[PDB]
Amino acid sequence: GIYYTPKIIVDYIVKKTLKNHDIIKNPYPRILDISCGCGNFLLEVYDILYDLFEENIYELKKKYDENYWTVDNIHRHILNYCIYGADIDEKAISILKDSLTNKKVDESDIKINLFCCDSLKKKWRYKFDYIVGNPPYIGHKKLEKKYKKFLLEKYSEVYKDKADLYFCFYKKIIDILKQGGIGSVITPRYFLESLSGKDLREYIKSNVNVQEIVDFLGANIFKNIGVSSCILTFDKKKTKETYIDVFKIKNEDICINKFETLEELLKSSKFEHFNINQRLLSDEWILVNKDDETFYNKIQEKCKYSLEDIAISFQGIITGCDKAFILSKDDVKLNLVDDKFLKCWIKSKNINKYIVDKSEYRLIYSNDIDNENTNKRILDEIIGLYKTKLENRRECKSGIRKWYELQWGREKLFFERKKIMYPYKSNENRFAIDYDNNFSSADVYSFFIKEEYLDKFSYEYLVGILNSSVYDKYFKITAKKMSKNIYDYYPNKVMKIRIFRDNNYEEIENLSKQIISILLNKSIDKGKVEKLQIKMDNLIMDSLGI
DNA sequence: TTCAAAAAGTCCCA
DNA sequence: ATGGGACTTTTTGA
Ligand SMILES: OC[C@H]1O[C@@H](n2cnc3c(N[C@@H]4CCc5ccccc54)ncnc32)[C@H](O)[C@@H]1O
Ligand SMILES: [K+]
Ligand SMILES: [K+]
Repeated sequence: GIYYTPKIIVDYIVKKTLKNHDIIKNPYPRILDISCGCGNFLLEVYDILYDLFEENIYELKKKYDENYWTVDNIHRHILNYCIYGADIDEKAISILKDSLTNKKVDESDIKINLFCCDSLKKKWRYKFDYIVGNPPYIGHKKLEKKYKKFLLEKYSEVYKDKADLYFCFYKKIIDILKQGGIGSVITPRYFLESLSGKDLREYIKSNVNVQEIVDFLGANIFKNIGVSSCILTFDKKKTKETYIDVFKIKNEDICINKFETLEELLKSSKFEHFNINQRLLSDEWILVNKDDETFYNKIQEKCKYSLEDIAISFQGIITGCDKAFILSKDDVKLNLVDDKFLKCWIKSKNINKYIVDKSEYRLIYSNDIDNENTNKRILDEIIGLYKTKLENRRECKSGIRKWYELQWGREKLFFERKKIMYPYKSNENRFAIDYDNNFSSADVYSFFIKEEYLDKFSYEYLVGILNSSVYDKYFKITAKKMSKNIYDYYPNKVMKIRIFRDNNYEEIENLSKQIISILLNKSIDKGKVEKLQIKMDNLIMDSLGI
């Protein structure tokens, strides 16, 4: 339940909020960690504060109560007035209390402002100058359902649907940050692009000035943790310019301890820096350099259609228990299943550019099983081996589905037709024409072209441009970066891809057909495909004027 | 009735 | 062991 932030990042975040604090003008800064754990951030805040007071102790002594400002009194003053922390874990607070106490070697006891509580429910009696830390990340599946009711009712401005718990910590931190205060936190990066984070992005943009965003993309910041990180620094200062510094990593393979400090890494060639006008952020935050922005805007202005305009999108089958319904095509159990019940089944790894690998699995479309007495053998010997787990699906407990039915079987006729399929998570654009009525789970998305757009766009033309290097770069500008070399390819962004028709349509389509013809050969010469792709990329770059 | 989003991913190996 | 790569289920709110 407790996660250790790397020391190099903790030091950076504390320095970010405190390095320019005028301790002479305000010797009572309130610094808060809203989920402080064992005190990774707060113990470093202590050290930074102690040097700050000690370096200026005589100036404080002269300006203020000279009996109060002595070096021997710095420890007590820091704990009474400056350091605040809250965490749900009682043991961690106890350890942090000891660590703060042991900063100096009984006299009258010193009150330490540490609270064991739910920070999202605490009645905070005052605002804070500086707020730092690493909040909990809990998504919609791992969050207890009784708690979501409170979040949906009290944090509705940032928390709906598939939002994350750390959205609410952003809201709490902002709300209790003083005027002129500064906050700096490390959270997942996904809210920067995700559909769920739209409301949170709106809340940040209109309530604070975002000073800086450090985007680590798919780098592994937390050892043995499958998460992708970013650092946000923001303030409530009266400013006029409100430009954001964006530091975006260039190589996801770096080990974070390259230098003694993080700011050395940010200035190095391992990162790129650029500025974004906060006032120009739409509901989407497009955080790219001027070359990429110029590139993105050209494509948007040139393309008159989007995929959503011309296509019908849908998510794949969700059986609710794949082991009950999915069998290898050579499994002897399939002799028990009438072939009218069997569908070809593919995984995301089966989707290549332009074409799908031949399927090795079969789906039992159990929705078409009329009743339990007529296909008893299928139920008793195949599906019923998982009857307990099948019965625990939500729609079976409510009686909407029979225990042997697919949870979300969708419409068969959507799959049993010519269509385009693509993996839900990939390192690159992989859009394939499906000729074989393939079904799939939710790791593969599909679409088909609307009837009224068939005479403007063909499937062969679409996989041509969509698989091109231009469109690979174009999609990744705004795509959701998930983990190292993985982007989400979900309809909420894939269907926003814009497309064009011009004089190059026929040659692009013809090149795509040549590629498809070679790829479907037995003795395929993969080499010529790459040359045809290079030729097609040139046509597309000519078409879009890049 | 029934859509689609969600990585403190998950699991394996050298 | 740890770090790094291949690959991706079904729960869930709306
Ligand atoms: O993971 C980083 C650190 O965050 C701490 N942490 C976790 N959840 C909280 C929290 N409220 C949450 C909101 C949802 C909920 C439900 C039940 C109980 C608590 C809470 N408030 C303060 N600290 C909290 C952990 O202990 C860890 O050291
Ligand atoms: K004085
Ligand atoms: K990562």
